Amino acid sequence: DRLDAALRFQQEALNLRAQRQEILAANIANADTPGYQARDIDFASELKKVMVAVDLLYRVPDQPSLDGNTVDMDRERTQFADNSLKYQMGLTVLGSQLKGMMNVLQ
Amino acid sequence: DRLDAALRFQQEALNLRAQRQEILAANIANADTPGYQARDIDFASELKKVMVAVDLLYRVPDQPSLDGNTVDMDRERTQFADNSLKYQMGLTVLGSQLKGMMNVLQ
Amino acid sequence: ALLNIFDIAGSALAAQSKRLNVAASNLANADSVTGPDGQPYRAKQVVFQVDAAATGGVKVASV
Amino acid sequence: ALLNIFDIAGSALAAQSKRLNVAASNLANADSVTGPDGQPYRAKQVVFQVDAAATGGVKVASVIESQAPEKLVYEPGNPLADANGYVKMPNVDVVGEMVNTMSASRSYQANIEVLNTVKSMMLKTLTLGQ
Amino acid sequence: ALLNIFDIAGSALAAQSKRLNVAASNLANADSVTGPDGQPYRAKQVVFQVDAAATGGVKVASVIESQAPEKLVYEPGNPLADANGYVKMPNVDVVGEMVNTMSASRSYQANIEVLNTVKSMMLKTLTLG
Amino acid sequence: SFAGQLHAALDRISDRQAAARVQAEKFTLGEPGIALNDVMADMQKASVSMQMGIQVRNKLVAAYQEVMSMQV
Amino acid sequence: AGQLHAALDRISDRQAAARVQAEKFTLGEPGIALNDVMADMQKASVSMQMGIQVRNKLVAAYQEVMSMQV
Amino acid sequence: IALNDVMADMQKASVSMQMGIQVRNKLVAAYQEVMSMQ
Amino acid sequence: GQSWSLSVQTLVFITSLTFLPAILLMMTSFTRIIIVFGLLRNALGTPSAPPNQVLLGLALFLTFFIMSPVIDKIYVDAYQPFSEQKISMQEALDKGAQPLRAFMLRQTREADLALFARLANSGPLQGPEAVPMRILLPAYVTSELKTAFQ
Amino acid sequence: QVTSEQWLYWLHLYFWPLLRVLALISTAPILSERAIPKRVKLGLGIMITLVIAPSLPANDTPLFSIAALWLAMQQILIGIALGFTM
Amino acid sequence: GVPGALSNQPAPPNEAPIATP
Amino acid sequence: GVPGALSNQPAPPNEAPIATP
Repeated sequence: DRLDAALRFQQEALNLRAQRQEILAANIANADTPGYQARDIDFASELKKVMVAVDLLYRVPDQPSLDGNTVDMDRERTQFADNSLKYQMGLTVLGSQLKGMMNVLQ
Repeated sequence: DRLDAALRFQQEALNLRAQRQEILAANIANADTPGYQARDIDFASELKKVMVAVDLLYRVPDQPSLDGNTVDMDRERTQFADNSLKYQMGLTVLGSQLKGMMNVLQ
Repeated sequence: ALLNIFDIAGSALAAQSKRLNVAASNLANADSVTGPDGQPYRAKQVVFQVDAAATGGVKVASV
Repeated sequence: ALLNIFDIAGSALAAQSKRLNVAASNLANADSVTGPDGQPYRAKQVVFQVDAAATGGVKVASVIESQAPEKLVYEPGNPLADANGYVKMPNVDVVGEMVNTMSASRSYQANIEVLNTVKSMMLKTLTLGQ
Repeated sequence: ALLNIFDIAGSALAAQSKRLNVAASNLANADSVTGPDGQPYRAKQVVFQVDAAATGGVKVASVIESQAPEKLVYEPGNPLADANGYVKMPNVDVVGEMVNTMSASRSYQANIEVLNTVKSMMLKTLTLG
Repeated sequence: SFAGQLHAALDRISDRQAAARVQAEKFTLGEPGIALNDVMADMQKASVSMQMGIQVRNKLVAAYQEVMSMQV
Repeated sequence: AGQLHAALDRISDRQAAARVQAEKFTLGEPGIALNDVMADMQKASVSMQMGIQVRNKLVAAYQEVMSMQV
Repeated sequence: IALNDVMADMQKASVSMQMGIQVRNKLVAAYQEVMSMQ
Repeated sequence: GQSWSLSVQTLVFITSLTFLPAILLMMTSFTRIIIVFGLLRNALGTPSAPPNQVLLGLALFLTFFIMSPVIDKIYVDAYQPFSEQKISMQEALDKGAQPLRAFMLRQTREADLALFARLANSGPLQGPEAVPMRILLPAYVTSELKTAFQ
Repeated sequence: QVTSEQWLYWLHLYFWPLLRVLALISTAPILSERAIPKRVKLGLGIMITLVIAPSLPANDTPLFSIAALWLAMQQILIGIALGFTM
Repeated sequence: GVPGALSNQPAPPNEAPIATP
Repeated sequence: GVPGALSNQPAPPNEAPIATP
């Protein structure tokens, strides 16, 4: 109802951030397997579609390698840090909103 | 007794988490004893049996070792971290449930 | 969907440790004239695989 | 956005890695000859450009072959020898490549330090949202 | 009213963030050359002004190119070489940029601490009764 | 329709609490597909709903006592 | 005596605007510097706290004035 | 305007309301007692 | 149009629930029944022969039995859009108050309405239409007091 | 906007005539007897406020101790005088 | 297009021919 | 089975024969 609608967007953003974190962890753990393609999701489109399984698409390779692997460590690390910080921010926003909703009852 | 059972589910979950933590600590401490066999328990089936005197299973080895020691390090360290996190999660769930039960009587 | 991170990272750690062990074994036996049976030593190496139940951690298939 | 700092640093790291890879490839091919299809090997460099989104990150548009003349070495016994009996050895400046590697490493370390500091600042930022 | 401290600190945070961004961009493009349309990159600095509306916070008036001498490297073997075979290199001081980064980080942390303190004091005023 | 509405409200509150409990129980046994953040958010929402319910109960009972303690 | 209605509508609009800005920032499009959103969130929280304190004070006053004994 | 000022104004209004209500209640109780007594 | 958020919705709802006892019962529904019961008790010649608790309980039961049609109509016109979140409170309050005012207008009296209109300098008109809250409530109160005494 | 409506000023203009009207109700128990519940008797003052609490021509300075004692003593007399004569 | 962006299709597999076919 | 899993009976002893008989 109203209570669920007030928090649906933040909850879905948190869930999508967690899923993207898992994708980044997987494609940074597979950094040595030849023939493995980097994976990630389009966060904005995914969030808009879910607010209106999970769609994922390959990443554009940076430099060629003979074995076939196409994962770039620095790019993955930057994406990991960004997603972690945004997940933390979403958690903080959700916690503050819930604290205010609780406080309004006194 | 209804309160007993309702909190008993989580209390038994926490107790089994503590037992598994103790076993993990034991096989960390004895990590360099030759002729040692890694030991662990199956949390889900153990909890089901307790809800409806604890048996332990030998962990499957991953690499051979001449001195007869089969307790790995990385796998059990990840298991230790996961068990600690789940123990904390169970603790906070039980605390939230108890506080919610208590504040009604105010 | 956040407890699989531990599994993925643990699988990666185990695979890397196995690869390191294989490399150390090769370096140690770089100049082994023969083994127990009599056949000459032959270099060994691991073969990774994608541990997807879809992507997940890395997994060593065999040596 | 206070978050384009990560994008700028990541672009800088990627560019430095590309330049280091090019330098390493040139060092590996310093004394090579007769690559695929017989054409002599030629050294390559990279060109850095800024992304005018003002201030922006760095990118590498394309790798450009060196226009410095190849070394012509007299050796008629090689089928690559022309009518003058000359073979085309690649132009590789060993000192230049060493300096390029040093510069790439230093820039990479500076950028990683900047990332560390900004990550600490951003982690401390969220404490006021409660 | 103690509420204008939020505006002052927000302006300070914005100014420090912009200064940090400019310094980071300079560090990233320190070795860059031949910017778009051929003009070499030039080091940029910010300017801090007081947003008086007596005393008040700090805003950024604009961004100005530094007038330090522009470096030259002798490399005729390059299409960008001038009539004398000099490629233009931006005048970026790495030590200066790093010091600017550190100072900006410290000031940002100090201002957010000020914001938290004022928030606590205002909540106390709310719960005075 | 007053007692029916009150029973419907209690039914919704109890159903939300039961959903949170069963989701947590499913998570703690190792069933995949359940997210820790999701279960925590659901539990917090259930707690907020219970707090709103107890506040309403307190207000209603206070009003009842005030209106039926007077002398006619 | 609709001034309290106007004030509560204004504070609700302020906090709704803060929520909208936070959603826009989480959408992943550059318009927010991660500082304006937090400052607006803090201001909205403070305004809501002031409103609930005013409500408590006013209801206490109403209770006292109703508790008279003519 | 200032938050401390508005809080002080609210406190002043509450205190004055309490004073007036108490004085009126005391006076009306005294009058009622006088009426009840012969 | 637009509407305010869940927090302030809950706040105003709880404040209204706090104000509920007096505003909906004392001055709107059954102030006459308790008065007439007290008159009967005094006519019986024995003070407090029936317990005050039982008198209040009977009065409340009869009040809800009488107001059940009107209360049902109010419940419909309020909850039916609001439960599914189709309208906003800024009009929901008016939509829920209109039937109550229409019901109360019959119980009010023309003379009381005219006197209060003279007091509050409001437009009399030949045809009554949307009597303001400042005038309608006191007229209902005094008319109920008069009929209770009668 | 975080602002005030001068609650102190409203206190002595929005509720000052209430004491006079309530005094007459207490001074007229024949027109309003103990048969009428005390709870409604308490509400008898506040129901007429909706017509008398808002802007009225009679307004003056706030009251405390010295000012309150004289005004209250004088104002109750009007309520006492009207009630008993009826 | 630009490296590091998002694409819907994989890149063709890489190869390093020692000698041209 | 897979390394790191759980099984009912323990692992067999490990030996390093210098020369196979």
